[PDB]
Amino acid sequence: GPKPGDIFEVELAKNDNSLGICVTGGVNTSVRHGGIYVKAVIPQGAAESDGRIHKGDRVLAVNGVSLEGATHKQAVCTLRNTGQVVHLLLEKGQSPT
Ligand SMILES: *CC(=O)Nc1ccc(/N=N/c2ccc(NC(=O)C*)c(S(=O)(=O)O)c2)cc1S(=O)(=O)O
Repeated sequence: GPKPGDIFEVELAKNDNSLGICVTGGVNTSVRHGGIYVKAVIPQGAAESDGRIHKGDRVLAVNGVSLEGATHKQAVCTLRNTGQVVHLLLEKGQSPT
């Protein structure tokens, strides 16, 4: 799989055009790599069931848009204003940085 600090792309179906995942960080605030960290993944959802996502990993860009520096609210707004499948780069947030 992707190594710690390795950038990987994943495609996830937003599932019934609505997702409702959660995040934290963004504005380079307290969280280690300043990124959006996946604060919570709902179970039974696309993110969980597809397994391209887990808590602790961080989102880099959403649909191309460099999301780093974007706020935690803007993070999810950006995940909303996607198409059917969400293309978004993650970086492993396992890395104790
Ligand atoms: C999921 C969780 O634990 N916390 C959470 C979830 C969602 C939000 N804010 N969502 C949101 C969605 C859309 C927009 N604007 C658009 O036009 C796309 C906004 S904004 O306008 O406020 O940027 C926000 C917040 C939170 S929080 O953890 O309570 O911040």
